[PDB]
Amino acid sequence: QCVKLNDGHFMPVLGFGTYAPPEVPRSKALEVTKLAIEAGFRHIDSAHLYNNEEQVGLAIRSKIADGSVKREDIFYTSKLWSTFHRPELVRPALENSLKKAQLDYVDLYLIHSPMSLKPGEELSPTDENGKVIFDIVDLCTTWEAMEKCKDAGLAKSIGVSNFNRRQLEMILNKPGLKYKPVCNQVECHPYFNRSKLLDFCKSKDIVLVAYSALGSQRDKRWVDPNSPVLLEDPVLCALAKKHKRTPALIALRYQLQRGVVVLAKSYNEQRIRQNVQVFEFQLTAEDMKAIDGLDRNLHYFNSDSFASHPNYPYS
Ligand SMILES: NC(=O)c1ccc[n+]([C@@H]2O[C@H](COP(=O)([O-])OP(=O)(O)OC[C@H]3O[C@@H](n4cnc5c(N)ncnc54)[C@H](OP(=O)(O)O)[C@@H]3O)[C@@H](O)[C@H]2O)c1
Ligand SMILES: CCOc1ccc2c(c1)C[C@@H](C(=O)N(Cc1cc(C(=O)O)c(C)o1)Cc1cc(C(=O)O)c(C)o1)CO2
Repeated sequence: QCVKLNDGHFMPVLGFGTYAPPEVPRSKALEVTKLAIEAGFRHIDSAHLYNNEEQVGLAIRSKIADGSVKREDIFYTSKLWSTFHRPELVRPALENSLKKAQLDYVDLYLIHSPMSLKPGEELSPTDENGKVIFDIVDLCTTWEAMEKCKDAGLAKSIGVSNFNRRQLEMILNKPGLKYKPVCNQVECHPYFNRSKLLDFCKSKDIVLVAYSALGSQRDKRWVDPNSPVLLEDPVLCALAKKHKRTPALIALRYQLQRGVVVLAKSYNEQRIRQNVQVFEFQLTAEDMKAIDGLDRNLHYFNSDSFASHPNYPYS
């Protein structure tokens, strides 16, 4: 199934997450994106940050060439990295992502994060103290540049990521706004279910897209190792045993039933294929309330550096 976006385009409600940490060779992104398409994924989530748009694009082209899909069957998302928020940098960044992926357009272009960073070639510009260097940019002007990308046909839809309510409001209340964001891609799972943000987005016809919906990759660079492991949650495990599914499938289906579009990363062929079985079963209303009770305001991504950013969304 798809959801209709507020610009009239459609987005598949299950997306494939493509990030893998730099210790994973890029050949793997090419391989698993092909497997995801083979399994039935049609929404593919990538980004300049991920250093994989070339491989993801090669996988899409290879599946088009063997007649598995057509380009119009694939919903490809890329994201503007935070060193490219200054408005004159936005369209060149998108064109660069398109050249690397060898695509004519993206289905969805997002502002990856509101936390602007010093412009330059470094993804993570850092000073002599090791501190990543922030930049100050009016994100309304970034948004104006995103809108020009949509008008040029390089992005079919535009949206944001990691925005809070106040940041969304800043865009929605912008004078002369042309296009609302179609979505806000945010961390969302049973330990951080974003019910308030979800209700706000629903009222504005903005789709919430959940990342780390399976509890994140627990990268030691971003995730406290003492944080509870989502997929070992005793409630999720009990519902998995009742439904003869897995905890991951319960976590994904939870999002689908509350009107959230859900991403799932896996670089494992069998788990990739497993995740598409989220469409095969339903949670009861009692099950959904049980999962609603798991919320702990737990954001897996927690960097203290970034907690000092003026646009940090969890302040
Ligand atoms: N906008 C942003 O700032 C942002 C931030 C984070 C993520 N994202 C996007 O969201 C994608 C998903 O989020 P994420 O990377 O944090 O990971 P995730 O989807 O929460 O998955 C976490 C881990 O779950 C495991 N997994 C997948 N299916 C499983 C299954 N059926 N059973 C058991 N374990 C399973 C995967 O390991 P295996 O690979 O070993 O299967 C994966 O490493 C990301 O790849 C990215 O595209 C965006
Ligand atoms: C690893 C590359 O090196 C860098 C270097 C600088 C840098 C980032 C990554 C990412 C930025 C960012 O915004 N994230 C982190 C993120 C997103 C994804 C993805 O898969 O999309 C991954 C792998 O990491 C989201 C976020 C974190 C927090 C927090 O609280 O820490 C909040 C509120 O949002 C910050 O700047």
